[PDB]
Amino acid sequence: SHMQPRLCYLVKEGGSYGFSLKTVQGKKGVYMTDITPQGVAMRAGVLADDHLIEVNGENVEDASHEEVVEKVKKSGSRVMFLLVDKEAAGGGIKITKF
Amino acid sequence: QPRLCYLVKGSYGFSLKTVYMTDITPQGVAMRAGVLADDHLIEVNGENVEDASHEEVVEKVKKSGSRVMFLLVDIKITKF
Amino acid sequence: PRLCYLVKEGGSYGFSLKTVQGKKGVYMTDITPQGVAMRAGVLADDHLIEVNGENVEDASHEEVVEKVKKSGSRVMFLLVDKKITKF
Repeated sequence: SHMQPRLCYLVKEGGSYGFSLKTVQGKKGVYMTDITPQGVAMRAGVLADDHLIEVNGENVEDASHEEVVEKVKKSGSRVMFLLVDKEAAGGGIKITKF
Repeated sequence: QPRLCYLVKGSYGFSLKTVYMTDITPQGVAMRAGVLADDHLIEVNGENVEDASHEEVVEKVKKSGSRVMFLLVDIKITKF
Repeated sequence: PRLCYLVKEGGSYGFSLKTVQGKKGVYMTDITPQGVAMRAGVLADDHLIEVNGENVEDASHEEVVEKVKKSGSRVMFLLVDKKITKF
């Protein structure tokens, strides 16, 4: 659930990075999904429903699905992501103990 | 196994539930089109709706108006 | 709908209140195992409808916190627990 993002460096192997990018209804930017077991992404620390903040140092928080795909395709055989998890990417939560 | 159902309305006598059939009104058009409770919608008017949302499938049915066909059985994603 | 009458044990009721950005309502969370709230039948993600007979459906996190604080060592909740289109 952390407010400490992950830096994940992926090198393509066997023709695939082992992730898919999706959009989510009424949410900005793009998200990881379909993290293949033992694939490059899972091995690099990528998590399902991670939210992409940066691709190779470039902010993608406000980018379209297509923009991010292009950015990742332009990267070729290696790519770096700055990622925050599903819980960080959700709406803020206030909790008071009683 | 899949059935083709062609419904002519001014109501159809079924409800969509999340997509699935439900509220099949006794002796109505959907019931007598062959529609059964909890049918899974595979297609509407030839278009697959297996991965469709509730809203998407609702608008597709409203869009064909007074007549509709279902194939029944009793978001962007890019892969890298 | 459950009506729950809670009495503090060791200075705690064994629940926390939660609100989420984008979501209307105040909710129960963090129900301490075998605490007061758990023993009164309170459930995680219960939506608060009333506190001591005042509706709090439109109320802020902080309004509801104060309302619970103000009844002291006992408090009552009205609670409810956490698509079809016709053609």
